[PDB]
Amino acid sequence: SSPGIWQLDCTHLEGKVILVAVHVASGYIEAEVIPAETGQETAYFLLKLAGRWPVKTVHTDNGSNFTSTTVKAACWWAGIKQEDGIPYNPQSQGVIESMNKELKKIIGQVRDQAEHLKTAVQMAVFIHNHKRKGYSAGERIVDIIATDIQ
Amino acid sequence: SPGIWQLDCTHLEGKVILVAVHVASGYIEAEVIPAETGQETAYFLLKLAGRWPVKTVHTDNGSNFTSTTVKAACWWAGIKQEDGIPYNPQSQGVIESMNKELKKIIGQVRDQAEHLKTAVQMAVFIHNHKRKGYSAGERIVDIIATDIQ
Ligand SMILES: COc1ccc(CNC(=O)c2ccccc2CN(C)Cc2cccc(OC)c2C(=O)O)cc1
Ligand SMILES: COc1ccc(CNC(=O)c2ccccc2CN(C)Cc2cccc(OC)c2C(=O)O)cc1
Ligand SMILES: [Cl-]
Ligand SMILES: [Cl-]
Ligand SMILES: [Cl-]
Repeated sequence: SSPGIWQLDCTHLEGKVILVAVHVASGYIEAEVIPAETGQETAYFLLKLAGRWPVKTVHTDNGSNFTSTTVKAACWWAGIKQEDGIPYNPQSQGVIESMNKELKKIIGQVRDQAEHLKTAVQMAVFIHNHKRKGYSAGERIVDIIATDIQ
Repeated sequence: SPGIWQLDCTHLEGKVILVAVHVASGYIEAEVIPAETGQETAYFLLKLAGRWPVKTVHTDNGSNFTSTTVKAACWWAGIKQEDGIPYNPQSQGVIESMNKELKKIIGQVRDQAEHLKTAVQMAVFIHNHKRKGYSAGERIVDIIATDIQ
């Protein structure tokens, strides 16, 4: 059910990991900076996400997070269906690749406005979610979910 | 009213829990920090405004109202920074009640995690999903969607 479907995505910058959750139907994102991708960090990130949005399904970003018992436990706790992230639709690869490139571009555009990478990443999340393509991703997610509630 | 949020700072286990409440719905976001500083508050508001359409923030105290770093974050994120004087006296009570409820939920989950931050996010989850009938999470989405249309 597409209002509740999210995709995890892991990218790297400045020797750190940027963990991203994408709301598939809207393109809305949440993101955080962590030193390395672990099951515990991924689990915590998903717990945060599901407290904020009605997360029904998460397509994990790799096999390690799919396998992780801690991630499975977080998904159990938060009522999330944990699924693999095999791109059965080949367009998905491209969309995520394109998103990572866009995010890194925005981070470069703001990078001197903050000392810490985490701040620049949150500026990039802000800009991404507010950009009108006409609706923004932030508007699209709210509309999609509200329509589903009604 | 769809865009109005209130900051709230409470304490547990020698740490600070910073909360943003969406006033019209009761929906919350929260984080654990070692101490409330301008920089931590600024970062928290930047995160919030990237996720929801934040028009106005009523700050939790005079130090965050005064903080140039907080003012800068509000400028950056397009937020109107306001004071938190409870002109409506019922506001005090509502926030006091919310902190008590949150601490109660944290106690109910506290042994399910080592770290306080995990327990706080469990409490955020439970609070936002609780039906009182809609949940706070449903209310915020409905309020904002109605405003967009
Ligand atoms: C989000 O609120 C903002 C408030 C003001 C600005 C304007 N930019 C600068 O003044 C600046 C520019 C370059 C280097 C350092 C600075 C000053 N620092 C303190 C900004 C900063 C604040 C809060 C948390 C932070 O990281 C946790 C950081 C950081 O540096 O990453 C940006 C963001
Ligand atoms: C949200 O994902 C969950 C995964 C599993 C559970 C079930 N509870 C336990 O297994 C447990 C219970 C008590 C003490 C330690 C633990 C094990 N730890 C590792 C849980 C944990 C995971 C991720 C991040 C964490 O903090 C950053 C923590 C933490 O302890 O705070 C809850 C939540
Ligand atoms: Cl990925
Ligand atoms: Cl890694
Ligand atoms: Cl403090």
